[PDB]
Amino acid sequence: PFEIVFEGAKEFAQLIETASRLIDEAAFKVTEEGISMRAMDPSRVVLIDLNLPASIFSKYEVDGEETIGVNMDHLKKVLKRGKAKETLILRKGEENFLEISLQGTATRTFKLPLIDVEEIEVDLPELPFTAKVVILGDVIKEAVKDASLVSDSMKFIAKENEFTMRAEGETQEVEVKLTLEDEGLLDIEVQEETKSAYGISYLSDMVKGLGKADEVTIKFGNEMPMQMEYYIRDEGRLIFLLAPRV
Amino acid sequence: PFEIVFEGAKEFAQLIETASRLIDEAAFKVTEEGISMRAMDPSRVVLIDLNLPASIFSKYEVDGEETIGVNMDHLKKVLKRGKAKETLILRKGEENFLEISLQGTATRTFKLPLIDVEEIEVDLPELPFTAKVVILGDVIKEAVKDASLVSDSMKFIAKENEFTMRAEGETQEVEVKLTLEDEGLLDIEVQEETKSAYGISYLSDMVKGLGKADEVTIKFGNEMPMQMEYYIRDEGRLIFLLAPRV
Amino acid sequence: PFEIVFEGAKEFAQLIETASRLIDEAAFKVTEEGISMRAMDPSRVVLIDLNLPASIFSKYEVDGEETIGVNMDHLKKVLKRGKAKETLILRKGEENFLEISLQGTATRTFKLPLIDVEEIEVDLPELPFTAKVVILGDVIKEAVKDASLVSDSMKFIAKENEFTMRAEGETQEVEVKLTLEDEGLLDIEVQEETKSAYGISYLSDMVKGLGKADEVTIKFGNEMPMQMEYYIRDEGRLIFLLAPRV
Amino acid sequence: RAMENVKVYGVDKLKGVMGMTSGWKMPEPLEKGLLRAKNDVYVFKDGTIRFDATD
Repeated sequence: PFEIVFEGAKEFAQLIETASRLIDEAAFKVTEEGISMRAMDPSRVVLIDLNLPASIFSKYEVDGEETIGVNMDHLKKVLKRGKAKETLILRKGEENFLEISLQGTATRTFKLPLIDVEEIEVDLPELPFTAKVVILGDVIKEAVKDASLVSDSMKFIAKENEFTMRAEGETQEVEVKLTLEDEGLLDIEVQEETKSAYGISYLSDMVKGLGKADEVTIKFGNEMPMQMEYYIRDEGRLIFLLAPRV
Repeated sequence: PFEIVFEGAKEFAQLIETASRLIDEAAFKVTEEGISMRAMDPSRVVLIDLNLPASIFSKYEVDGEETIGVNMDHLKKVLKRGKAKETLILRKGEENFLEISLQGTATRTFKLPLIDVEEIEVDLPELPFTAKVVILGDVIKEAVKDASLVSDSMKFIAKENEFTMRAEGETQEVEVKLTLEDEGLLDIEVQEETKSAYGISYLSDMVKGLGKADEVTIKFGNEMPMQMEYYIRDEGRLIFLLAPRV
Repeated sequence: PFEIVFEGAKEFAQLIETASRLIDEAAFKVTEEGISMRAMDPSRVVLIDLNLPASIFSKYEVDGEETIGVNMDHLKKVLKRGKAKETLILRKGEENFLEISLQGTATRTFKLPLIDVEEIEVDLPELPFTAKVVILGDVIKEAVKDASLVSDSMKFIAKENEFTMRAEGETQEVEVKLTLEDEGLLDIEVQEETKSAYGISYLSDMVKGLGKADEVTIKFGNEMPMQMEYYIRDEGRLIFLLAPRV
Repeated sequence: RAMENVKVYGVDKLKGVMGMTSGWKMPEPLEKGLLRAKNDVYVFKDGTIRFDATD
């Protein structure tokens, strides 16, 4: 029996879309600290970790702690119906429904039957990540879209003070180098030579929904999963975990 | 043997589209008073009533009164080829053709073979309409688009000083309330409790082509057809008549 | 073993698209004077003549003269990945690859395996062209799009101080007249009565990619191919040669 | 290797066969497919190009 009030519903709908393009259902671990999400793709190739501290909400009213079970598709269509500045509200009382209130010029109320979600909890804390880089959003977004031309597996190469991406197909070759000197490369933390490869499809699901004013974190090691991260209103950030190939 | 000159061809093409999305052919009762249209869907579920007083036209030259018979599809593609401010002209002499002249940066002339239309005239004057409400365009447009999510039949409920819309499907529930206090509800004229249901498809055909700066009239009674109306350049307004369900 | 530096990669990609929509492969006769292209459709109905004087390039470094053989499709996808102001670079050394360097916010390197092109050279110099007209781009673009409604063969009629286009199908009729008095008709050079017809499809492939600020040249005679032309950065212009019908 | 052999690159598509139904299931050389596509002529089950007409 809670209520929640979040402003800028279009943003929240965007991020919920982001989580949506990989999994179809998911549960929301609502605690008085904040709203939490954590789930994995069907393929067991990517891990979506959503963290929402209550501070971000214009109002945050939780009485206890409970897990919501919702159809990410239905919620995605619903939240997608919100716009730029209309206010979002999330209410839940006794009954087994979630009430979404979009109030901008007017109030609109939706109800979503909650669905049971068999939870498979796999918490994966910090791991041996050789290199760690921060980079503007549109840099990586452009890059992935480029590797979409020539292949389906994008290879990452992290060298001392230099970050380079690349991909090769049958005859076409794609390369994207950039270093700290370059503008888009905000930071590089080189411990040593790192190299990996990742499913360009999964990356495309990842980086869609990124403007130029989007900073992204990338930790990873030689032939091991990437962990991507980026903040949301500077408090609650999302983190993906992508297993490499080969 | 007339000629007509209307400015803002894109607008007129928009409204002709509006009439287009329900019927495929139709006749234009041109009189020296003005251009008139009146027809009904194939399904006999909706009645489109177009009224065009000659005053709206930058030039209006009718010699007598005659009925045009045109393919709404062909005219729709034609008028759709006009743009924002280019001038529209409608000429007809002896031959069985309609000449459409789009003159903006240049003049362009089209000719449309007129088609005979078997006229089935059903004039339906004022009827017992319990409630009558005015509302901004985008309010209803958003609302219908919302009811498109959960069902195919949108239910309307008019209570004293309060207008509420709703729709329910298998699981989900959609509700849109608003009153005179709310911004988008310009007026309400409550005689008593009114309730109806209507085909969400037909409504979608109706309200498409409505900006926020669009006022709409809605008269209707308990389990009986709605009559919607909205003005066009403040003189000639269009009126739909939608039979309810159940 | 050359290198080339051209600014405004999006423009160049646009024109390369223009050439692309008619032929699938082609060779680039690079000379120290400039980059040249010349090829014909499969149908032997249109001739694309590309002329690029070296002056247009911010840097132009050719050592000798050689012919490049490239997949217009692959190059089209590649160049299409450039944007508004990012800088284009074209490099070629010993190996049988072309290196495309898109450097805006960052540098991105692509490599394209060059392909042998069986060259069928048909140079067609000035020919007896009765009429010759200059006209704004969007005029002809609108016109062709209009003739797309009623027919597949657009007829051109050039009379003294007057240029008129038209097309007729089963029923409908389309006409577009304009003269020197009209704004969009920059020039007319009438030697005598000229009339022709052309494949509206081919014209549509031609004029796509034309803003209002685009001047176009048209030379042609009674029942003979049109030659269209338009400049690119005021130095290197493209010229199409379209065989008439009937 | 086909495009290398016959010197043709501008094929919109090259529609193949879902599965050889011949006994040997020996496949046609791709070059001929490229030339068919380049001219836009279709093939029939033996490798010949036919043209039905009411006689």
